[PDB]
Amino acid sequence: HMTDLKASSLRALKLMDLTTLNDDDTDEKVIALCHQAKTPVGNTAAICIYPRFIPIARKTLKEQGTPEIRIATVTNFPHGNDDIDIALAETRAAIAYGADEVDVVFPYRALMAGNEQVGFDLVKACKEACAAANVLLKVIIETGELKDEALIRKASEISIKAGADFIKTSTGKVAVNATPESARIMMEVIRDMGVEKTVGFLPAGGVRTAEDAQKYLAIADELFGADWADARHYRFGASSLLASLLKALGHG
Repeated sequence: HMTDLKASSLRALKLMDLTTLNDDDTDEKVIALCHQAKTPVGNTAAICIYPRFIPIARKTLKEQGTPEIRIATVTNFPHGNDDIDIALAETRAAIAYGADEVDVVFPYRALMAGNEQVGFDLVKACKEACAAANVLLKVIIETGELKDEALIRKASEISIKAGADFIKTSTGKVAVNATPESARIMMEVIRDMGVEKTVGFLPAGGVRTAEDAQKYLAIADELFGADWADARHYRFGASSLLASLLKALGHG
């Protein structure tokens, strides 16, 4: 019996960036994550791990026969500092480790203090390294710290102009992360700039239940139609969502 929640949940699974970003992470925990990404109904789109775990994750994904699960990682993370040289070095290392995708934190505090240029320059530098390596760049703007709609829009706009391939709400590491309103605002920037073809969206942080995921896909489908949200244009950034999706699908 198909239901809206089952349909949304299978979509969300296939769009997931299945994440572990903890101080106490180890190889064993990343190997387990890789195995969790290969589910009875399909694979997640990606995993998201700290850069040092990329080589062991690649090996694990290959040995279980799922080399098409992408490996994402994070840089300038979680603080979003405004030192471009550091963010770039971290991005270059992520590429060297073997990342398929890099999620860089935008220097949101600098923007809040009136500096629009440093976020442009930081994202552009990281984009140039990634592009040269055929690596996608996601930019985390930290909506829960920016707070104000105008600042969410501005950070989104700057990031897109600088070359972001995705805009991502949050690190998951601050008190407020993805919200439906924040998602709507960011997707409206994509719409307003006419960059639906080249920029994707990622709600991240605190997305824990199948009903939560459903709320975000509903906004995407309203704004861009139900075919837009494929893996190049949409992901769920989540550490603690998959079990709920599988339960909604009857693997729970």
